[PDB]
Amino acid sequence: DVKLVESGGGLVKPGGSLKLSCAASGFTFSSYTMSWVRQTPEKRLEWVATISSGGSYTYYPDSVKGRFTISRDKAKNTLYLQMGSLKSEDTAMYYCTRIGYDEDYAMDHWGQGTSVTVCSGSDYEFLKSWTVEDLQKRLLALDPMMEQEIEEIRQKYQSKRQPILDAIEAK
Amino acid sequence: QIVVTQRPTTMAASPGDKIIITCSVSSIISSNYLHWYSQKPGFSPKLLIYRTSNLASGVPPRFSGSGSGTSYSLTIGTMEAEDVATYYCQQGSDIPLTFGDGTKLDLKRGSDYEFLKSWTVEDLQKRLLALDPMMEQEIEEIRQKYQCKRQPILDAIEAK
Repeated sequence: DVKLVESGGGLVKPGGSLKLSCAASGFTFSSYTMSWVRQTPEKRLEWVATISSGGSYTYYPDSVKGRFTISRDKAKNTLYLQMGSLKSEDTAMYYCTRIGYDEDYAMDHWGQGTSVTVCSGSDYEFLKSWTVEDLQKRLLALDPMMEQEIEEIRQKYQSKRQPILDAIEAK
Repeated sequence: QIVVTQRPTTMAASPGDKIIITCSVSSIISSNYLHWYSQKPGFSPKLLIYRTSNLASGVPPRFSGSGSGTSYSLTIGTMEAEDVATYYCQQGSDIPLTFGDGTKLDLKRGSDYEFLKSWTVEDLQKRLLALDPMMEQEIEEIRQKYQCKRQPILDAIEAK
């Protein structure tokens, strides 16, 4: 029944802004308190905003106050997070969650997450002086680096699969 | 801020072993405000236990929870290979809402043919398929990393 689908994630510069959305279905949206919770690159879970069922109450942690805004559209069964004054600490997977009971604040359903990456532009300060020829050369050199990192991951997982496959074949 | 501390940070166990994960809270809370979540690698977190001891829907009976005051625990009576995951405790007593850092449960000698050959074919299959969402998560992280690396170079080309 319960479905939560986040969107609006992507790259954003430090100081920029982004708006995340969560389309909810399979339950009566306006009867439930909703939250956003993020997972950092180090895999820590960090609560970032909560909004009460009717929208009257909103709560935030100190590190996010004055920068993020949580809201909901009752007519469209949608939850939003307006993110501003972005910092590197905000790079994370962002999840939309439902709270079952306001008297315990357990989060009984989670979406699939949408990814936000705060991308530093500091290299521009030297790159802006280069010729187009040399910038394209640098850009070209990134593709085989990425392909090599991806192939190494595929090989690592092949190594993990093979003993399981051999165990199955011995049956 | 209520600080939430989990032990161990990481552990490796074998199917059949009892697992206990502890959660320590920096001030006393009611048992109604302590919850547990599991996260399979490559997937989002899912509610496991609420109000200290109540199993969420679909959670099998090998899981249990207890505690009071500042000391709480999660127990898996007999580990199954599908329980490989990270587990998190959370307090819902006051703002800011806070989670423990997580406890990662790994398989002891999980890639050893000698251990694996005694498993059921059903369990070997489940384990095989659990690897693909992990790989895909790692690959997507690399793609995002390189998207960020491209950006300032593209901006510089565009600025001419």
